[PDB]
Amino acid sequence: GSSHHHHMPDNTIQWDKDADGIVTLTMDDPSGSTNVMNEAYIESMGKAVDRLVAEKDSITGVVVASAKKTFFAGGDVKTMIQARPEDAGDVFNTVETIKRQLRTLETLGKPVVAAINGAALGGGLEIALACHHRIAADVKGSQLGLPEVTLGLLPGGGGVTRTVRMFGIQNAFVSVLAQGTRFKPAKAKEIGLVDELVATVEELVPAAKAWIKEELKANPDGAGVQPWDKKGYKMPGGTPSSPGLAAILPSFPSNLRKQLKGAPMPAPRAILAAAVEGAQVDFDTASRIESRYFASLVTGQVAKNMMQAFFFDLQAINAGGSRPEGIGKTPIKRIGVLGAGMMGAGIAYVSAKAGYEVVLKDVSLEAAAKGKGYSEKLEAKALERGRTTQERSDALLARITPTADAADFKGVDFVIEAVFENQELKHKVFGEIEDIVEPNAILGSNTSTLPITGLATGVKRQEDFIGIHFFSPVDKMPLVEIIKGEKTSDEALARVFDYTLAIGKTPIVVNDSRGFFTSRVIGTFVNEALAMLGEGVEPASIEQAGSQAGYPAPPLQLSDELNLELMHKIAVATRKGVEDAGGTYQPHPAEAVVEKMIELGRSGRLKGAGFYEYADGKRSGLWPGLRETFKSGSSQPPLQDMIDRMLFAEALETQKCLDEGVLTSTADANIGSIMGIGFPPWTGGSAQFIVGYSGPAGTGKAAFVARARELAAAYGDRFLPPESLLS
Amino acid sequence: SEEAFIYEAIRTPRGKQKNGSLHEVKPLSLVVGLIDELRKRHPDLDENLISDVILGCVSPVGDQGGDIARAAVLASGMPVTSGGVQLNRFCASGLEAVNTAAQKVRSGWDDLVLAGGVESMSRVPMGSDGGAMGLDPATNYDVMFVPQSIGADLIATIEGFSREDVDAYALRSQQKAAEAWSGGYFAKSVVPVRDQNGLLILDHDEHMRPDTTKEGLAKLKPAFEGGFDDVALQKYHWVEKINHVHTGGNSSGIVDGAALVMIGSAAAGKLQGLTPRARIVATATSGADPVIMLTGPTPATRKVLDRAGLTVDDIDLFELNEAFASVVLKFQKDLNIPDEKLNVNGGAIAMGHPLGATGAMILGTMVDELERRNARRALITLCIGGGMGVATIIERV
Amino acid sequence: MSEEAFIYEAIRTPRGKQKNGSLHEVKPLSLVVGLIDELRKRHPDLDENLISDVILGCVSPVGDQGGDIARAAVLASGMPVTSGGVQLNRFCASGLEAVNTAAQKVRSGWDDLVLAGGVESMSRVPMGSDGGAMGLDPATNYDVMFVPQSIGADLIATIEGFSREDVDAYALRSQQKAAEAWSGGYFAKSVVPVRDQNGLLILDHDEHMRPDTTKEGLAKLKPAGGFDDVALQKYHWVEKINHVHTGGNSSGIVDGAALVMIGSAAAGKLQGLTPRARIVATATSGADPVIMLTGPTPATRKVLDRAGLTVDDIDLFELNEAFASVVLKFQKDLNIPDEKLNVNGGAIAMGHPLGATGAMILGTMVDELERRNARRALITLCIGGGMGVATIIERV
Ligand SMILES: O=S(=O)(O)c1ccc(Cl)cc1
Ligand SMILES: O=S(=O)(O)c1ccc(Cl)cc1
Ligand SMILES: O=S(=O)(O)c1ccc(Cl)cc1
Repeated sequence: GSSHHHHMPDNTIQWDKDADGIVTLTMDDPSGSTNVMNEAYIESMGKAVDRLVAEKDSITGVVVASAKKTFFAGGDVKTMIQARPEDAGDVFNTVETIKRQLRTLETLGKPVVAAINGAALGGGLEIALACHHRIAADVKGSQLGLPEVTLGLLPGGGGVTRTVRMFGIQNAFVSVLAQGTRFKPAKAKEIGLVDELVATVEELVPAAKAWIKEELKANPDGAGVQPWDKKGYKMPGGTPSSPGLAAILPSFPSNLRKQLKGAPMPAPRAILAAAVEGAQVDFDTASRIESRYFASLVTGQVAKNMMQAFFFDLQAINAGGSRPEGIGKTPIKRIGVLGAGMMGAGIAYVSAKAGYEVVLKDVSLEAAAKGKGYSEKLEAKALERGRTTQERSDALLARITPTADAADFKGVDFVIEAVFENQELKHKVFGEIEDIVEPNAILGSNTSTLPITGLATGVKRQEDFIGIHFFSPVDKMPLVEIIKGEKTSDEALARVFDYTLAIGKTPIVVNDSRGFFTSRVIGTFVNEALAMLGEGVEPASIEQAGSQAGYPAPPLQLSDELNLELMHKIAVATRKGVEDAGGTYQPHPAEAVVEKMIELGRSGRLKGAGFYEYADGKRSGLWPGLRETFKSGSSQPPLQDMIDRMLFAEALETQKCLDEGVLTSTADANIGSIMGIGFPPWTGGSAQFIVGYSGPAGTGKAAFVARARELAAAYGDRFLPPESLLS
Repeated sequence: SEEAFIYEAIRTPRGKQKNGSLHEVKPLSLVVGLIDELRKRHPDLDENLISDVILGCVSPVGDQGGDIARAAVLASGMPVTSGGVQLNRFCASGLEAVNTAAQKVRSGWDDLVLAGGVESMSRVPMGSDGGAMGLDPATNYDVMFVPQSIGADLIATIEGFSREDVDAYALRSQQKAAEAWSGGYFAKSVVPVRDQNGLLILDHDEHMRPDTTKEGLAKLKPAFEGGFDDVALQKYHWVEKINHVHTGGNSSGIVDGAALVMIGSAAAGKLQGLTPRARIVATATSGADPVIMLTGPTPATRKVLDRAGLTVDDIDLFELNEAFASVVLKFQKDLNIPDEKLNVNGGAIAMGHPLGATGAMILGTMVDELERRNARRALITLCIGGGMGVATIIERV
Repeated sequence: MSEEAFIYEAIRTPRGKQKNGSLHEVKPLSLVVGLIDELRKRHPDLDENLISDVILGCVSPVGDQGGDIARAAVLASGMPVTSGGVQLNRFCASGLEAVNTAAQKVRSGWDDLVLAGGVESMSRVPMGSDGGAMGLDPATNYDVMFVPQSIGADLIATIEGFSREDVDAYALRSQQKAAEAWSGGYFAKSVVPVRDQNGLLILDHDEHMRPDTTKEGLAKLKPAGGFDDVALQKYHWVEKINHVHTGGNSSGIVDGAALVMIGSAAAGKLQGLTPRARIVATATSGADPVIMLTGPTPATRKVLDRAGLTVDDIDLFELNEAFASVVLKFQKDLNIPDEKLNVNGGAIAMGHPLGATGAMILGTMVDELERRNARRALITLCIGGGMGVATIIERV
């Protein structure tokens, strides 16, 4: 029946009633290191809540604490990813039972305090929000937020309903819910999520009980009563019927559609709807509405795509899934960066920010200084906005040493080369520093296409030569593509793997093939757009198809960044990479468009003119002559065809990389495509997109193949699916 | 079977929004004044024969709630059997009230019907009633809601209507409305509004700026400049940027006003000694995409022509509501309307667009202009919010 | 008058109660969209482009029910953008007026196929939310002698001489005949259960019903300043108004919606639709605004006069149970046999969702005529302000 239980598991909550009658519910799940919202917790909190109601006459207050390093964070992701549309009833009743426990604990008629010792994320913060007072220990690593939206879910444990009641529709959505922002305890108290702070975890429970004692003394009637359970409650910013909010309320779905650029992410749409519809009714009816939207998301395919990529795949990467087994940790004392371009300067920045000592070499002291100015202007932006101190920024810049003498690479044990994309140049740059650095030094290269095996012949210690591929802007791109040459040792992989985590980035390990995985797959994306441009499709529809597919940058705009002259060089390198290898090349339709733009002196933003027009550096509108050059408008295919063509090309090329052994795991394929070339997160990755494809044909891998054949009939045989995707 | 005839078609002057003359006047009082005028025109009219009173009202709240038509029946002392019903089809509520009144006459289940509309936008601004497609994110996100003003800028962007092109039409409406007033065209149909003492409150359309120059229209700023721009282009992906051409000088005016039309069968009119002034030939409803919104008239006007076996060359006068300048120019471009057959006495850009009453105002305006010109046919149509459209053809008798 | 208007489908949602109702969490737009999705489910191959208008009655068109709720229904349900959509408000008879206006549109020959019905989520948009002229203009309220619908019903019971037992006796009768109608499965295929976006059930029955109602329990209820004095100033020959009406013998405040598909013989044959009834005649009339509820008596006579029929020719009568005294007066004035009047219960037991009640009790008779295999039925409603609407249907 209607109860605090759902429908054998261990106990999660320790019970303790003191002399004064304050009950301490200490969460300590014995089946893991972190308190997690699972079947065991629900049954445990159910027993505890039943006991709080039974012994109400001898209970004056409640304190919710945790025995772990963290307060409470996460859920049974192994379970929610398996929820089917027919399971929507069970999913609804589960979150309804969870909120029925918190609502009883909330309307207990006595104060309940949350002693937040560590990370209170999502379901954990949803527990604390059910309390009447929240105290947090201001310790390192502690975070608070509702990041359910980043997994395709929504805060279905009262998170949406309560944050709206506390902050209003606009603030709760924009600041907390829509992006699942994690807050440090200082910022948490600042915006109102936490009420007061303490310096250490030991002071929490004594301060929690002291607040309960003082509250029952000063505020007797208002004790154990939330603001929305009092008469005369006024929601901040007003309700949807309030004339002030009702004027700007229609812009919330349109502003949200503008930020998502039309991408099919159903989570923020559901959060906004559940937030508004929840503010139109009472608290209980609002939470039940919140449950129905939560059951809508969990049964959806996108939630499975994101739970696969941003939970299981990302943890398999951080656990060392691609790091060789057995190899141990090796320190890094001095990083030597050859080259001070936007790549070399960013590499020096992200390394010095991690605390590493950097030597930034370039062919001139003037250029190496300009490279360090990148880190100075980056800290200036970080000091104007006030995200760092004046003293920590001085120590960061002091760790970077610009130079032009190859003798200053003495004592370097980690070399990262970022010179021009040329093999004989890289052979010389490495040849004159390999004897100056340490004998165990890592000789890393930042090349985008040129195979590592060829570049490694320029050094004698080839087992320490390895590809360390970054992405610009280096201070913001989170992926590092580590390429394994056929001479690179497994120890060299692990050292670069550990270095990548040390600078706060996510690594993937890739075997040495031309184009690697990121540059090769993003090329198929750009080439599909240029092919559509040559076919006569409107340029605005192409950029719309990219933004609506979920890409961060539209394809033609990115084609000006990547420089069209470089694209011509890659096409020539791929042609003679198989022409001089005994066969003939299949020229992509985009190659003709690349060369027509090159002929017209429009090679991209670097030239100052490309598919767009550039004035004062800033991009400003598509080139007006573009429509007449390629007869734009003569071909008007469906927008979903343009969207699917770009997504399928990358998905199929990703499948090729797995079939060729370029990638060793789909987790590297998904996270690599998402963090490396900006594949849409709702897809869950270019490999997850295959198994999670949902269209008019249906859902599954077989639906993907049928759709790939449909595209292959009308657009070209490059969309024909590989043998590995068939029965 | 039966035929529907228009015996009377009057309206109030259109008082402007800022410091307007009709702001102190309740919208109910505006409709009552038109009922009291219809009594003056026919004091021996048997009001028992009036079987329904249909009023359009787009924002039916506040002073305009509680079936404002029924309140007009009771406050004006009309027989309690005379019905009274409010409807809302956005910008066409005034004309949909007339069309519904005619369709009730043709069905043989209604004898003599009053129809029109009322909208005191200075007292009840549009959006006051709320709405799902605006204040509900689930359906707003799905229907791609975009205000009418941006769809108008998109029409001008697609069709290639410059800022000079729309302002050139705004001046045309201002000039032809001043000529119609100076020429005395509106004298018998615009019933001045008076207070409970008989003192004059308003006798002319205030929103008119007859001393308008093309140089002054260019000084105005594009007033309609959220993410609605990006929401619109997500549907119309082949358009790169929206050229915001519409200002307060080439868009419909925000005013107060009311209109009334008497419609009945030939037997009902002959029973009361009424002279029919026009006959409702046909009606039709049809629309287009809700994002661009204001392209609904073109299929509705084509449909009302195919239903009556007529073409553009059979129509002597076209009257499209001047909600936005680009809407009329787009309408003139599609059906190839002659320039001297289109909104001949000015329109909403000069005199105003009182949502609920505009449909019945321009309807009566064509009745008075067919008789003044001794012409035969006229077509009335309006664009609607949400992507709808209505059209009506009348014939002079 | 040429084209005959036929009823092809007529469905409705269950009526959820006001206090802790199951439909309180459902936006009224979703109630209509649910019925549109049901009509598609019953006719998957129907060319929705033939649908030219969607007419919805709504007495409180504000909040969730503003901005042309009918137009939102068309756009939210993905119906063709040419299908229009218009909201109308004639107080209680808005649901039936939307049907009559649809039928009259088909008769005029300028419309082929029209959806017509109503929606009213009184638990979310209560009566009076839209304001009103006869409340915000004391000059108008003073002149029209405004009296709420309840006091007029008490006045009718005072004049005609209906005792507190007399009205509670009919209340027990409606509760009984409604529970019997549900048990017999009369509503099995016409009440479409409301479901959420996940397919979970929200409501499958009229939850305002009190089937275990007893004579004693009704007599224990209590009846629900100035308005009494105002009414007697018009009806000066009455000394005191007997307040007989309680919550148990009056209509129920509920949430609900209804949809009726009306079209011509060509529209039905072209889409392969079986006509279930035929609109014979409609009429609008009314009476005094202070008594407010004696409107359906001249409306029923004018629709019978227009169809060439009399009281004896009608097999079933369906008058909205807005108040028990209104039905007893309507029965006494025309001598309607007690076995022909609201034979499947009414608003006292199942509820009165203002804008939708007209289309609900219309579809109730369309189903009951086929069950009994009878021919003619008459549907009428009293209206606030002193109006009336009636309709005659014949089984096909
Ligand atoms: O009790 S179960 O339904 O198995 C369940 C427990 C925890 C989560 Cl997070 C989801 C489902
Ligand atoms: O029906 S199950 O798949 O066990 C399930 C129930 C509840 C949740 Cl929150 C997730 C999954
Ligand atoms: O609070 S989050 O960390 O976003 C989270 C919520 C639910 C699950 Cl199942 C996993 C993680």
